Amino acid sequence: DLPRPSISAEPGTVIPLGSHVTFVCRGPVGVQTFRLERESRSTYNDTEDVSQASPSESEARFRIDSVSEGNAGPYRCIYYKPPKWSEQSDYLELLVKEA
Repeated sequence: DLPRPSISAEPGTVIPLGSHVTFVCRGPVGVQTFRLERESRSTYNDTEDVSQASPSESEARFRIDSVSEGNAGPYRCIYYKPPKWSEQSDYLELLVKEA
């Protein structure tokens, strides 16, 4: 019923060691919480700092300032739009490029 959210990586999914990456989670209007799921160590980041790009969309961002090899692995977005949590987004595979 709730649309599956989308995940994007900026500047991309292949990232030099020490560089930043920003994950953008997008979903329907009215999302209360976006959660970035970091599969490799089973951790996550939550944010209520949600805003809209348009009337039918909302989004949130998660930045890793300095990527390390430990940041490689699958990432997904999931959102809370009461009453329920959404399905998980398709995964994005973060890969580290030593150079």
